[PDB]
Amino acid sequence: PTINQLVRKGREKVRKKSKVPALKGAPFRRGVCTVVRTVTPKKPNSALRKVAKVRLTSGYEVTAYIPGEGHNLQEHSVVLIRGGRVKDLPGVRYHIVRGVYDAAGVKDRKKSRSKYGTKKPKEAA
Amino acid sequence: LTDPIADMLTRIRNATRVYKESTDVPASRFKEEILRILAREGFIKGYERVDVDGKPYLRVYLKYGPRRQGPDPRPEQVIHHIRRISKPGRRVYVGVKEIPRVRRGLGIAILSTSKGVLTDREARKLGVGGELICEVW
RNA sequence: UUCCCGGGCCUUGUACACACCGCCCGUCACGCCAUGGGAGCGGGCUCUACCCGAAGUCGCCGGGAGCCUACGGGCAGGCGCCGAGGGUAGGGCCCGUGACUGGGGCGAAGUCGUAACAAGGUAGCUGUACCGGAAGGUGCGGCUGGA
RNA sequence: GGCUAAUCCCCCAUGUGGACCCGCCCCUUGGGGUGUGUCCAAAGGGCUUUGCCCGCUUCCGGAUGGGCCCGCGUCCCAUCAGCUAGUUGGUGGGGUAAUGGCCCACCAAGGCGACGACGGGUAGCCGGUCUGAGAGGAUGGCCGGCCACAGGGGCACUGAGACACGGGCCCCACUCCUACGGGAGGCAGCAGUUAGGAAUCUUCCGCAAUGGGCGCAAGCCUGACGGAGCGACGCCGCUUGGAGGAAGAAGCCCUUCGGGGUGUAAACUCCUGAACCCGGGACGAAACCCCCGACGAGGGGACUGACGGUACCGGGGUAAUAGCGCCGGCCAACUCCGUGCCAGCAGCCGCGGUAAUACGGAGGGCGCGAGCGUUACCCGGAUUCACUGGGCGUAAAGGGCGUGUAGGCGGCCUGGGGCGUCCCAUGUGAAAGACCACGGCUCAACCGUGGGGGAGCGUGGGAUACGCUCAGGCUAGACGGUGGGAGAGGGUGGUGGAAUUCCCGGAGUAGCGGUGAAAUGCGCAGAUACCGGGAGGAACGCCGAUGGCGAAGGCAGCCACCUGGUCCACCCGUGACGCUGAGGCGCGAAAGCGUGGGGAGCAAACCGGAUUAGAUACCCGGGUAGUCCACGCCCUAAACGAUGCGCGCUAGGUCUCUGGGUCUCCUGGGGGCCGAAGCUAACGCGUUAAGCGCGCCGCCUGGGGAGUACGGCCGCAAGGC
Ligand SMILES: [Mg+2]
Ligand SMILES: [Mg+2]
Ligand SMILES: [Mg+2]
Ligand SMILES: [Mg+2]
Ligand SMILES: [Mg+2]
Ligand SMILES: [Mg+2]
Ligand SMILES: [Mg+2]
Ligand SMILES: [Mg+2]
Ligand SMILES: [Mg+2]
Ligand SMILES: [Mg+2]
Ligand SMILES: [Mg+2]
Ligand SMILES: [Mg+2]
Ligand SMILES: [Mg+2]
Ligand SMILES: [Mg+2]
Ligand SMILES: [Mg+2]
Ligand SMILES: [Mg+2]
Ligand SMILES: [Mg+2]
Ligand SMILES: [Mg+2]
Ligand SMILES: [Mg+2]
Ligand SMILES: [Mg+2]
Ligand SMILES: [Mg+2]
Ligand SMILES: [Mg+2]
Ligand SMILES: [Mg+2]
Ligand SMILES: [Mg+2]
Ligand SMILES: [Mg+2]
Ligand SMILES: [Mg+2]
Ligand SMILES: [Mg+2]
Ligand SMILES: [Mg+2]
Ligand SMILES: [Mg+2]
Ligand SMILES: [Mg+2]
Ligand SMILES: [Mg+2]
Ligand SMILES: [Mg+2]
Ligand SMILES: [Mg+2]
Ligand SMILES: [Mg+2]
Ligand SMILES: [Mg+2]
Ligand SMILES: [Mg+2]
Ligand SMILES: [Mg+2]
Ligand SMILES: [Mg+2]
Ligand SMILES: [Mg+2]
Ligand SMILES: [Mg+2]
Ligand SMILES: [Mg+2]
Ligand SMILES: [Mg+2]
Ligand SMILES: [Mg+2]
Ligand SMILES: [Mg+2]
Ligand SMILES: [Mg+2]
Ligand SMILES: [Mg+2]
Ligand SMILES: [Mg+2]
Ligand SMILES: [Mg+2]
Ligand SMILES: [Mg+2]
Ligand SMILES: [Mg+2]
Ligand SMILES: [Mg+2]
Ligand SMILES: [Mg+2]
Ligand SMILES: [Mg+2]
Ligand SMILES: [Mg+2]
Ligand SMILES: [Mg+2]
Repeated sequence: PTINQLVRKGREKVRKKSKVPALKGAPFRRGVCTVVRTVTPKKPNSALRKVAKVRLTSGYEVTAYIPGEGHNLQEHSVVLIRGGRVKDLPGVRYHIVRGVYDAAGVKDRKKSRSKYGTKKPKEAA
Repeated sequence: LTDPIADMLTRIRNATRVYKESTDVPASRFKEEILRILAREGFIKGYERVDVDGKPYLRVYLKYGPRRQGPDPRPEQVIHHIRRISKPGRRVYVGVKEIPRVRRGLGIAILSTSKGVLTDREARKLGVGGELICEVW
């Protein structure tokens, strides 16, 4: 443009969109589940990913992913919502924290167990 | 014409890109001071007042480098680059603390002060500054 | 050497490159997601007009009715305007929701057809109008993103 | 109802002085002085007393704090374009410490707004903080300054100051006490409870220091403050040992089983010595107090700690917590086993469907370390909002074209102002934060001291090169004058022929049209083909093209009228009159719409007949709107050179259109090709730039959803922006 067009109009700032509508910037949202089921991903993959549709305290009712191998989640489980999407699962934009409320950690996991929420074992060590 | 100084410097640029002996810019007092600075620093071979069809022009005699060897035998420019800063649509005015370094002192920023039309070092030594017309290197 | 099959060289075109046994378009069928319209339903914000209108400043009265420490004055009290707010009536804006309905996107490999990409077998595209399950077809005019 | 005292109230007196009206003088918007008239003061208390101290009243001046006003700056939505009833200005009053339309009467009709009014949404603001090379972007938590609130809302009183957290009155909502009729309350103070939420603490100690209030002082009050307690919440510092130690124990992992790794790692030997035990034990604290001295200056003496027996010092003295992320590329770290598009991993690319360095474990390695990862938000990378620092022929993007308002920009010479601009001085720019230097806590974090400037704004002085203004002059820009030129430029009226169809007349036969081939269809009711005449409508062959005109759409027989644009020569006149252009306005192919007219040929829709598996198509025969005209709409496009306009510069060769000339040739405008330098990612552009520069406008910020929805405007509608 010209200099006069920058005086009359100026530049337009970015004004991005938050990918996580978790009510005004909360890193974690407590929620009670409604429906716990398994879904199917997009074509490039094929599995049975474990999910849960969670009615949480912001009035929203979203679906979240259940990480790890095995879970103890049911129709009336109180979970915590973490954030971050799953790419192969449309509609899933959230994760369930394990080791909190009613979502226990992955049993017998030892390498990466802070994430997935498992205590330190002690095999006489 | 809108800015006659940008016309003069662009005509000098197009003369340098085709290796012409001399060209004709229209005559002005401020243009004559700019050509005085370009002759004092050694970017041109000087100017003279001429009259083309009874109308005053200026013979800017160009300066170039030695005729190089190897492929593309065009000599290196004296005026590698020339560009007006204080545009008639966007005026630039600087103080004495705001005069730029120009290619680590190798170039020049011709700028207009209250004490006449000066260079970057002459505006720092006298300590005046003003409208920063163009840069030449 | 026109024809059908395979082949070699040059050139042209391509939206093909698992390389035409390529690619690709649209309707219809099922599921899910977000969304428009929608007889209306519920809520929030705000504007205008009027009625009622507490406390309280201010302005009169302070008299057939009171009290006073200095009275042709004061206090109490009474009347009036404004008055928070409540009510009534009509507007404006926004949000959720609504039988049904339009189209959008993603899915499992579904049904029907061949639109476009090579002169894609009617050159293609576009504006407009009409018509047809559907891509689309045709009429007028325009472009080379073809000869 | 009745006494009663004051630093409580009232009255009288004097008046330094002050207030008020009038007049005058200086100044000059309510400042100061002066003369008459009037009004306005007071309070006592304590000693070591007829001497001080604390107080009182009036006024002037100083200091501090505050009220009010003004210049400039301060988020998003233009899908919010018109707003304004005390609204804008004046006059006279009320009120205030005080201007003010702050409020009330009367008069006038003004005031604001594209330089973004009004409206809608959001937000306390700043010094600062985070990021960033900078420019910028984001933010306002702790600390400091200003504002505004004290459950919502309204209101006044006391008072120098409040429209007042812990003061008052009223209404609504809530809690509690009620003998039911009427009363108390306001944690957004310090702790603490409940609800919400991912999440935020102690119902601690002390007035010892600083500070605040009262008091002559002693002294009293202070959840301000000084501290302690809790939470790895952040930062900084320290510890879980150090030195030796086998050609290298065991376990475990890999193995081309010979071996390699964990690995000086361990066990083991010496040594220092966290935590613990004992003893001592503060800095922060010196005044206010008292004495001498005139309770002045100056000298001397005495009391007072919460933190806290804490930091710290001395001696003794124990081998004493390690965990977390990762190991396919970005990106540092590789093997084995289990699994086999399952389980699963994931920030992108993407891995896993039998030999996976990507899934799970183990060994080992890498990165940090009392931390490590994850999530949420901000900046960066992002030069993907480009001032620095981007683009628009084909990727995103030149408005369909012109006229033109505001605005932006603007030729040459010489003077005046000195507004922008520059220089100097001065004031401000608080403190704290940041930078540098030196120190206090044993370092650091933290803190203190000193220095140094930023930016902006007020004031004074100086300069005129450039931008601005005023004035004088100049002609290269622009326009005009004279004399000519070419052209399908536009509108109106008229007119010529070729050809098609139809009607009439002659003559004439068994077929004509049509296709790839056929068929529908037309034809002995006398067709096609032939001639003659008549009617009607539309488009103008040859000239005629790589041509011309126009701003674009577009414009083609000829003649006449009306009319615009444009080019050349003469260099005659005005003399900077110029360029662009947000809106507005006008033009705007074709299709379509309304009213009327016309309709020969063509030809959407429609009907047949073929092809085809099917044909709503391609092919053929018919055929209605439309195509034609007048007027009024519609405003779209591959409206394309997918290239906005104006100006200046930068090799040429060649074809052609149109003027002039001193006609081998030169010069001006215009239409094409090839190509210097140069540009582009390439194709390509190349003085008819997509090159080099300036001025201005329009437009773009991944694809789809989508030129869709809602809103607004226009249209009869289709629909358009
Ligand atoms: Mg051969
Ligand atoms: Mg094929
Ligand atoms: Mg729907
Ligand atoms: Mg709806
Ligand atoms: Mg509705
Ligand atoms: Mg109802
Ligand atoms: Mg098929
Ligand atoms: Mg096809
Ligand atoms: Mg075709
Ligand atoms: Mg086709
Ligand atoms: Mg058709
Ligand atoms: Mg056509
Ligand atoms: Mg006196
Ligand atoms: Mg008196
Ligand atoms: Mg707020
Ligand atoms: Mg940057
Ligand atoms: Mg409260
Ligand atoms: Mg108070
Ligand atoms: Mg309180
Ligand atoms: Mg809770
Ligand atoms: Mg104290
Ligand atoms: Mg004190
Ligand atoms: Mg050791
Ligand atoms: Mg060894
Ligand atoms: Mg071993
Ligand atoms: Mg002490
Ligand atoms: Mg590596
Ligand atoms: Mg990985
Ligand atoms: Mg692994
Ligand atoms: Mg540390
Ligand atoms: Mg940036
Ligand atoms: Mg970013
Ligand atoms: Mg720029
Ligand atoms: Mg770009
Ligand atoms: Mg494009
Ligand atoms: Mg154009
Ligand atoms: Mg114009
Ligand atoms: Mg100028
Ligand atoms: Mg000035
Ligand atoms: Mg400062
Ligand atoms: Mg002049
Ligand atoms: Mg002349
Ligand atoms: Mg039109
Ligand atoms: Mg038409
Ligand atoms: Mg019509
Ligand atoms: Mg009629
Ligand atoms: Mg026909
Ligand atoms: Mg077929
Ligand atoms: Mg059949
Ligand atoms: Mg036909
Ligand atoms: Mg074209
Ligand atoms: Mg030419
Ligand atoms: Mg070319
Ligand atoms: Mg998009
Ligand atoms: Mg459209």
